[PDB]
Amino acid sequence: KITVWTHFGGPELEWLKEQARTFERTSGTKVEVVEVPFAEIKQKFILGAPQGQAADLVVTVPHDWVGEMAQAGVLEPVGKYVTQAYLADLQGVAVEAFTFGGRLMGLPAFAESVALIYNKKYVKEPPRTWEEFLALAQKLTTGATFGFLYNIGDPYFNFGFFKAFGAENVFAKDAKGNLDPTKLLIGGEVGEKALQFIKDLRFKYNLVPEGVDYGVADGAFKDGALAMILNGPWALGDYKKAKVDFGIAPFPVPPGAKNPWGPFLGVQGVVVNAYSKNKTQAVNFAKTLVTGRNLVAFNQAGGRIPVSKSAVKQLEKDPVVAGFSKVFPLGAPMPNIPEMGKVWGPWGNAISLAIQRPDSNVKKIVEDMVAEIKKAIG
Ligand SMILES: OC[C@H]1O[C@H](O[C@H]2[C@H](O)[C@@H](O)[C@@H](O[C@H]3[C@H](O)[C@@H](O)[C@@H](O)O[C@@H]3CO)O[C@@H]2CO)[C@H](O)[C@@H](O)[C@@H]1O
Repeated sequence: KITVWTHFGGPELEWLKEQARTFERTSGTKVEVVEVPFAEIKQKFILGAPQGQAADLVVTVPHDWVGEMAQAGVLEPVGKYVTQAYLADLQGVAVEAFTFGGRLMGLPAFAESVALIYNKKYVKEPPRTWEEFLALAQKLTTGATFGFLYNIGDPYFNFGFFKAFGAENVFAKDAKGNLDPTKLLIGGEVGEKALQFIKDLRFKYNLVPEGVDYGVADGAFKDGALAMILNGPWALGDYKKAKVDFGIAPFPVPPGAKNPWGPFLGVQGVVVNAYSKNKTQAVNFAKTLVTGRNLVAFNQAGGRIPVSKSAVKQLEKDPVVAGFSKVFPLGAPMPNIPEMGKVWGPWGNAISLAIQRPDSNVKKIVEDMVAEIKKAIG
């Protein structure tokens, strides 16, 4: 028996359960699928793995976790178990996302980003500009209906606004090619302007009130009470299941931003526990999940985009794939370095402080954020 930790729900989870059943018949090895909230998995795995207390595999982890997990020694290197043919068919950025210390540390499976997802019952065609979006979102907001909602306190969801206002990524690239964790790009003027726009989404434009977290916004879109959400393809399974007719579009560039809006690109991949007492079967099962056919099936059940070149071309005309193909080129991959784990907390703390009150000193909040991150890295 091998165990799988997953953050999947809905149709995505049902796919994973089916593949687990199928592997028990084309294997004889029992697969237990264990649900774990996304925000709890990394700590559970890093701390539990070396104690014999973590699952045999995680389907899936985001690539920003790779450096920290690899340094904790908890990831099985997977390059020795895979062919060049398999590797050649993978998109370069997906390979790079799961490469650390010059080694492939998981099997890259799906690509994702946030985007403007609009319910076509309220919005027939995507707003062409910020001003058109703003006017629409305010119009469609009333007593029980919302024009626009999103996980406003979340640093990942807000990165696109940080990019618009001038952050290429989280960290500057140094000397020739490698990120320097000592040089943040999300503080200073960029950070102050991003945080003011995010404040304005509540206190000026009156779009996103107090209390709105992932579940509030996601719940609202599924229910059909919400015109527009900023969310990613992980949410599409439940939107397809609730029969919402959605479109995918880039988010408008915030007013005052010198650069276009562009989100983080995330790669989800399967990782094997370096302390698995059943690596052979764990590895074989992982490999079953990332065949072209299974990657396509997962997209159809939900919506995350295959990192298989082959599988992607196959879905070239799928609406979800075509939609995200116009969004991904605007974005930047998350860093996968260990230090990324230190940034999210103070970054998200800064945003929550900014949006808590109208009178929040954005200048000092950003200064303190930068100070807290420098301290956590050193
Ligand atoms: O907020 C900081 C956080 O940002 C990044 O996490 C994001 C994920 O990469 C992204 O996939 C998405 O996560 C959703 C799962 O895919 C979905 O299956 C389900 O579990 O809900 C998740 C959202 O609640 O969004 C998160 C951001 O919240 C980054 O990878 C993390 O390391 C970082 O901590």
